[PDB]
Amino acid sequence: RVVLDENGISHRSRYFIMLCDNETAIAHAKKTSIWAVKKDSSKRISDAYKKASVYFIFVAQQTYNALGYAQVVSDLNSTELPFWSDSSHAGGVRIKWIKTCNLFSAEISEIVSHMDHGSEARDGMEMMYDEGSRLCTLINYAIMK
Repeated sequence: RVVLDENGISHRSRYFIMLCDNETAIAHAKKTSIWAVKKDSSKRISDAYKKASVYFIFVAQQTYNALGYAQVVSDLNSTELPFWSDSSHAGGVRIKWIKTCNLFSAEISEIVSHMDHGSEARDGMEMMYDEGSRLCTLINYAIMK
């Protein structure tokens, strides 16, 4: 159906988690459709942009609240960083919001708790295709209730 690589990652659709820890960054992302990418995870995300459709799934760090998801629609850019970015960031990306929300789902939370091969998710991790598609479905289902 969807053909995966040896990592359980899709060739076409690739999903990274963004663990957000202040309301001011996420609110600004939601108005201006920009996000900043950590140097830590920047090489892998930038290479994913060049080969596949890339998606960021936004979750609150303290609570694991679903904040939404978006498609990344521009490559890494050091000049176009949002105001909240410190030196932990490589550059900005333009995004295209698909869903925005602010809510807690236990199913969503469970996936985020186990995302790092059974451990809690690390900011800017790539996840498996199955986790990505499941999280996007759960957000949609949660919003429509």
